[PDB]
Amino acid sequence: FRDVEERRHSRDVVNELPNPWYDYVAHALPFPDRDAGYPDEYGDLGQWRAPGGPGSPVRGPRGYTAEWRDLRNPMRPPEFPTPWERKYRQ
Amino acid sequence: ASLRYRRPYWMMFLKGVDNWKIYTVIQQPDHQRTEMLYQAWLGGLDRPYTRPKCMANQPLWLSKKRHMLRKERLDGPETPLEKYVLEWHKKFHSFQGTERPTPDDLHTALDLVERPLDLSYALQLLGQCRNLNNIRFAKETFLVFLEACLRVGRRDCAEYALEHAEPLGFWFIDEDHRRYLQGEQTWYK
Amino acid sequence: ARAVIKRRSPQLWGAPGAPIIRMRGHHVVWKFQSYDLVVEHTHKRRNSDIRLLHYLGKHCPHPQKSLWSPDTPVAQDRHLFMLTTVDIDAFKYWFGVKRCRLSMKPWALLAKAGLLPPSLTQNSKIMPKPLFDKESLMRYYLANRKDEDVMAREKYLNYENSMVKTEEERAAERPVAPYL
Amino acid sequence: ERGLYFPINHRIVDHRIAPGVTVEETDVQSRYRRELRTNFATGETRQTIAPPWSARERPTHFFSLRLPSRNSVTLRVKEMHNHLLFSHQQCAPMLVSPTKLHITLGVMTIPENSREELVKNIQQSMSETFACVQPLQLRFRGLGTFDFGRVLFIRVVPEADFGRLERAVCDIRRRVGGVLGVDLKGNPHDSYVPHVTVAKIRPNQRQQLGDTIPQSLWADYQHHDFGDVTLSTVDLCRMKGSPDGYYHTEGAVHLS
Amino acid sequence: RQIRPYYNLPSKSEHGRKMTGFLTPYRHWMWKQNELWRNVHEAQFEHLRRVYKRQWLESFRVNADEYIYKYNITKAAQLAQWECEMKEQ
Amino acid sequence: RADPLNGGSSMTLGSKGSKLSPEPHRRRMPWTAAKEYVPGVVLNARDKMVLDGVQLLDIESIDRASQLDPLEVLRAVVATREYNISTGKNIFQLASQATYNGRGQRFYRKEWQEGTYDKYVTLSAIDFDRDGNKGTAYGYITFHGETTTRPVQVDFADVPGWYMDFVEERAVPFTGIVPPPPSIGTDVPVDPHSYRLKAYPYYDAPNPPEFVERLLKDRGVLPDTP
Amino acid sequence: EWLYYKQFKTVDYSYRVIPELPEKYRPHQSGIDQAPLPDYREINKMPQWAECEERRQSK
Amino acid sequence: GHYQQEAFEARKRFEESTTYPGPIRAATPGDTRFYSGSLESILHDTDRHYWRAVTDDPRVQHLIPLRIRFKIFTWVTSGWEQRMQVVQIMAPKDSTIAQVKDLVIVENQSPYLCVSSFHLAIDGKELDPQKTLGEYGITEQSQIDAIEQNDHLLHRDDERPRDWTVDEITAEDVKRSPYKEMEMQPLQNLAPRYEARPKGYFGRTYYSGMKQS
Amino acid sequence: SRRFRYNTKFPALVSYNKLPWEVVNHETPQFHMHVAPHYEQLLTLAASSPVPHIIGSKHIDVPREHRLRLLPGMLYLLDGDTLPGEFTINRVLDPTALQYYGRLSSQIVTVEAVRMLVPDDLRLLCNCITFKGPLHLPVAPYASLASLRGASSNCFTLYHFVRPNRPPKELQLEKYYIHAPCVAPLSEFASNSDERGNWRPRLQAPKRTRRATPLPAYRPPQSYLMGLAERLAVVPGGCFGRRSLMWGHWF
RNA sequence: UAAAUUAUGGUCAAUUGUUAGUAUUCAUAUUAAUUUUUUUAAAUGUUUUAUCAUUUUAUAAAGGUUUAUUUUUGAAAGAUUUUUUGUAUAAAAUUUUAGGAAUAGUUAAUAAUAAUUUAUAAUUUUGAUUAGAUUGUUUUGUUAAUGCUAUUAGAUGGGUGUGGAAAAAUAAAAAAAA
Ligand SMILES: [Mg+2]
Ligand SMILES: [Mg+2]
Ligand SMILES: [Mg+2]
Ligand SMILES: [Mg+2]
Ligand SMILES: [Mg+2]
Ligand SMILES: [Mg+2]
Repeated sequence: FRDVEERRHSRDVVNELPNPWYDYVAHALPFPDRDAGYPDEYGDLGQWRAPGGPGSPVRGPRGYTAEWRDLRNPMRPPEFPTPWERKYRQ
Repeated sequence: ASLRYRRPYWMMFLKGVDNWKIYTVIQQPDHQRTEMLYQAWLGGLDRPYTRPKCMANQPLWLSKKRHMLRKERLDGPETPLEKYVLEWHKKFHSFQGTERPTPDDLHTALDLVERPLDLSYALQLLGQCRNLNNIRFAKETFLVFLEACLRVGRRDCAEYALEHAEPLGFWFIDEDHRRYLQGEQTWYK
Repeated sequence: ARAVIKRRSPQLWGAPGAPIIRMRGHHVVWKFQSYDLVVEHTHKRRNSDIRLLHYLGKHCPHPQKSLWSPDTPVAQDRHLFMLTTVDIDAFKYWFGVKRCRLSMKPWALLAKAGLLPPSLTQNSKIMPKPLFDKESLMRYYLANRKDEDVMAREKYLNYENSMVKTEEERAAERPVAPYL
Repeated sequence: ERGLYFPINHRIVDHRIAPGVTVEETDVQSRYRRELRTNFATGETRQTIAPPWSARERPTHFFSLRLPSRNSVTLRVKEMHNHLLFSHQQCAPMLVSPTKLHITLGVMTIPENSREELVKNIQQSMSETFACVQPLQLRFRGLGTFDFGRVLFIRVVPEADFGRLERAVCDIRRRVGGVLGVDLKGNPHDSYVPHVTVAKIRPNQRQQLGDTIPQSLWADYQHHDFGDVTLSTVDLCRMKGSPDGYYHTEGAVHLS
Repeated sequence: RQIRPYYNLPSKSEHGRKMTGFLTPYRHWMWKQNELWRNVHEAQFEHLRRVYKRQWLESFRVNADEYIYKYNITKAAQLAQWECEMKEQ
Repeated sequence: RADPLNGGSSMTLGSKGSKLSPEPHRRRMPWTAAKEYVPGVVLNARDKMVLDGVQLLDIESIDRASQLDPLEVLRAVVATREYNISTGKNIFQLASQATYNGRGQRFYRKEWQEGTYDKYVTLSAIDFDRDGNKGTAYGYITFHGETTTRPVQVDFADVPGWYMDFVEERAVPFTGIVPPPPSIGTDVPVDPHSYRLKAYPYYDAPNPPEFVERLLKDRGVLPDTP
Repeated sequence: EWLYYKQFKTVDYSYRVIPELPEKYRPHQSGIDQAPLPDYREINKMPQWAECEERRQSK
Repeated sequence: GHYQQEAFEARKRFEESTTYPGPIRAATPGDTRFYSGSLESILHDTDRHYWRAVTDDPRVQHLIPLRIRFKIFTWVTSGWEQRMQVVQIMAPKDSTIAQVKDLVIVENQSPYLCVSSFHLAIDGKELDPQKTLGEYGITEQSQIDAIEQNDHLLHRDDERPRDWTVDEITAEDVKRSPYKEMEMQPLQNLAPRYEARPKGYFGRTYYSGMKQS
Repeated sequence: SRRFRYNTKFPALVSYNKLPWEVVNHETPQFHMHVAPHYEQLLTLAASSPVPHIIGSKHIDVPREHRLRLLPGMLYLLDGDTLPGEFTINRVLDPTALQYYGRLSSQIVTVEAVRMLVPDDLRLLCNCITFKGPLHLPVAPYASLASLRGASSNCFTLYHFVRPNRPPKELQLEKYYIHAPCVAPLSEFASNSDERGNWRPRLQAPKRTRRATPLPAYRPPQSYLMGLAERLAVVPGGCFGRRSLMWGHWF
């Protein structure tokens, strides 16, 4: 039965098409990948707050550095003269 | 459907014992004096008595002493045969016996027949040596049985033994002994 | 192992037994009736929640008209709809890793979804059950049997590890000059 | 009926037996609370333990705090002796003579060839260590055992000038054994347990006396208080019982 | 249940059940046939069992690892921030 | 646990089997081990309609008024022997009749010799208890030309399903020692003409045609008219 | 089957055999006294066939 | 096995070390009596109730936990059983087998064990009461049995106790021995209340190492 | 089922559910049941390679004192028939007990006699098994049994000392299961044999004009059967094999 | 101790009684409920097996508990053979009564001890123990709202101690080895 089926299975062309349900497990983990709308440390609802704020986990931190070089005085003409509209650069 | 969870553990694989729930409640005082009276009713003892703690059966020793205090029947033995029959029942029917009869003791027992009563006895013992105890006979067995059929002058039983010798299990019958009950002479001497 | 068996709701093998995937709902007037795919133990208590491993989904056994989609002249799509929410990761976990059991009606659902081949209990009573004999089967098998290693490699990729390392990613991951 | 159904003190699993055994095969009984009985109860003490090679050789010289005349210690130990001998006179060979009482600050093995260089050097470094330390008033109460109940001694309680002692000791320890390689029976980075040895069982004795001092003798004195004593004098000594009625002394330092 | 037909070996007893399961060689053969069929089913079935097991294990490998990536970066960030606050302290 | 049916495959409860393993499933109940059993009810069940029109006496009824004609006693005995073989023959009923209590003879139960099943017992020794028809029976199992290394108590010796055949060749006196018969693969060089293997580990029998008829005439493939 | 088992007080209809416990479960409390001691000479009187066969044995 | 000789070898080669400072007891902790869980678990002396990832210096064991096995007759309510009961002492390393017997005699709490004189034996061979554990190579892994006076008489029906199932217990012996303490005549709370195993537990043949059918 | 971790349930002193300790009784047949299949293995070993304490001469002699710290466990083979000093002699004529020596007697040396010996104090034992004739096994020259006259005066004996009523462990037979080859079938091709030139190889399989004679047609059994042996977990014969392969049971 | 913008962002808090000098949450209001109405339940025979037995089938009877209720895999899941592992029974917090007094097989150390081991013991006014009432720590109603006001039910000692676990004596609506 197995072999017959493999045969007529591989014979049809509408197989060889990935089936999202059959092929994998999207997310194995018990906890969600990103924050969805659950109440905050103040007890306020998901709709009442946006993630990425002051409650979010902290991001943390002689001569000259490599950040000194790239920088340039606006008095001197820059690298390739991209035609900025004057109004925008104002 | 096992009684595992209905009765005490020790009652597992309990078969053939009458109304086993009895032996569950025997500890309670009333059931217990009921048992005292029961044992006394069974007799064989000097004292008030009760079967031990979790035991459903009676003890081996007690039923043995019941069996050996129980008076045998036949209190009048006359022929040597009846003596030997009572001895036969003493040895080989003794409670929980290991030992088993030998064809030679059946010879010895079949040689004492006189009256037809005794023939009935020895034939019942023979019935016991075939059916009950499963013992193979010898050649001379049917010789002995034949001459003992002849002593009391009943030859019906001989030919009845001949027409079917397989159920009684005589595996060898000398053909001349067949002739004797089948219509031909020259048997003895 | 109960002295007096609870007679009406028997089960195999004591409590709580295997994890099993059941379909269940409180009983009501047929018009509103819904079911729940639930992973739970074999022996339930008064309330189904005491032993509940996971909640696999709602299933509504009322063919529905699709008013969500714009009314479509395609023939097929205007058949009525049957709506079911499967949680497929807890399914593949419980069934795959934890080795679940299955009642039959959930099986039929999960078959319509392409998670499982159709059940044992779905019978077109048109065909009979097949016959069998060892030497005809044997002739067919001698005719077609694949090579040993091809098959071993199949069993490898299906059961054991799938994602493997082709030459290029090895060559891409091995350390360069200052530590090479 | 007079207490808990299963007394909590009786609940014991032995994991040094085996996974399947005690369920099925056999049951193992023991009196398990002799083994559990702790370091406070037995009177044991964990002394700096020697490395094997050092464990082989006898000690020769030791550091000692010398006890002055008119101690509280010597007096009360004498009373203790009297009481002990009246109870059991089998102690008589165990007991140390009240004349030989001293505090042991550390023990050491000196080879006999380099002997003079080492006593000179030691004495010098020792004098340098204790130059700044003024006299020490220490407290003695409680008893304890070394060497599996063979050595019975009086503890030095860390309630007093003891703190200074520990620094002081830990200095000579890092000089004597650290600087000029000398065999201190332990590691020079570890501190010795200071003690007053009261009763003792030597290797020769062990046949007539027994393998351990029976705890029935010193049980009642186990926590007894021997009092405070101030000590100005440090010695480095070679072990001889004969010469002065006291240990033969190869060096001294005065704390003042 | 286990089906006990009428042509199974009847037991004559008043002390117990009326019919013992014991089989006419026919019934036995029949049973073997039906069983074979069902075997054909469970083959695919538990095959799919171990397929989903590896699926889930693999997806766990990938996602859990990504989680360790992100999480460790977080944890390092916090630790940096803390020891900074202690320099400031 | 140890040895499942079709590996673990759980798709049904019956999919496992009627037992999960040969071994006892609870360690506290040993006798639950998988044996080969025999229908004790039917195969004891001795016929009391052979005992009709008989007048059996009893063991402890010895009385003079009690017992009966020697002819009566004889036909009674015959009806009792007829009572005991009324289903089949117990081993101790076969062995008491053979010379030397049938030591060395090959005792096969009926079903062991039919179908692809081939098995018997080479009897090592026997104990008769005071009662015959009961007892203990030791021996060597031989299964498809393969033989046991040491003797074993022969199981279900007391159930009357047993046949054997007396050969003088195999008989051993009580003096000597019953040898275990040769396992045909090892001690005797295998030969096709003397012994051919009925069935081997991967083999099974072809379909008998009338079973097939019955099953199709059942499932309704081949029609059947009243 | 079921009708046979029904006569038992089994609470769950379990195909187990469970007896009762009557008030008098044993002979002595049901009034019955022992068993009558058999007269031995009475049952040692030879039977009819035996005497008749003495009659054809002496002829 | 592997572990035994691996560790023995390690000890032996650690003692032959010329240069070692010795351990620092500040870095070598003892064990705790304080840990989660209700039960008090006794472990090996090289093991601890916390997680210690570093392997400690091999030490010689100065108290060896010997096990000594006895035969006992348990009342199982269908009759007597013969099963095994261990006593476990802590015997000082250099101790004499005489002294080991003495330890054993002091450490058993069962009234049914030490009644008469007994000899310690390994694999059937008796040991000298005179000599040390050192000579007989007794490692705590060793199997040590204990043989009583009457133990070779047990194959009879005399020395082996008589169960009220098959034997008379008389007014003679109701006032003596395990028979007395047992209270054969059933009480309301049912007496000492021993363990029971039924007759058909092992089948018709009793428990064996060899499969008898 | 697996054995559980520890017993916290019942008091230890009372010990509760315990598999009975198996003891070997020398009065009964069961004794031999244990000891016999060992002996055969032992003798087999002796037929191939040397083992030190197996062959010895002139019995053994020890004091009354050291009797039990030396003897128990001892197993050795002597040439003649002489029964040990100070042992009451018991003949084993009971058939059941004898029965277990069947394999050893047919496929190794034939057993002439078995003897159970008990001493004056009754606390020792000796199992004494006298074989008649040469082995039905081949014996190698460098083997232990090659030092004996009774093999290769045709009677010789095996002596086994033991304590009574002990578990079937401390009779020491399991140290003997070392397996050495019988070199008899290859002795033919050694440089030593002169029949090595009468040997001829089959390198190629011979050309086959036939097929195997088809087995007798299958008769389906007529009686009542206990059901699938698969589903009942019965090994194929109730004898040996895996429960997954149902070969040779009724079908 | 300075303002702020690259401009409405991060998603709705919103209160409705016709009274009677004045002081004080108090009759008649709405919402929620009981008064209030047969459209969601249901009937008995659990079941195999090797036969007088043995395998499978573990939390709805009542009693009134406020410092109170806590636990394993040895069963099944479960995959190949045999050994094979360790993890558990313990705690912390929340605890009612208008007018308030002592409680008790009793604490801690010893230990597989002690119906008479040792001790200056334990619980209580920071509210105990008895006694009353009462089914404990995601469930309701009212409300703009810190509140007020509900929440069922379910673990009731031991006495041959079976069983992995006592949850084991009608009262299912859990397919229980084809
Ligand atoms: Mg309730
Ligand atoms: Mg109250
Ligand atoms: Mg609390
Ligand atoms: Mg608590
Ligand atoms: Mg399992
Ligand atoms: Mg009760």
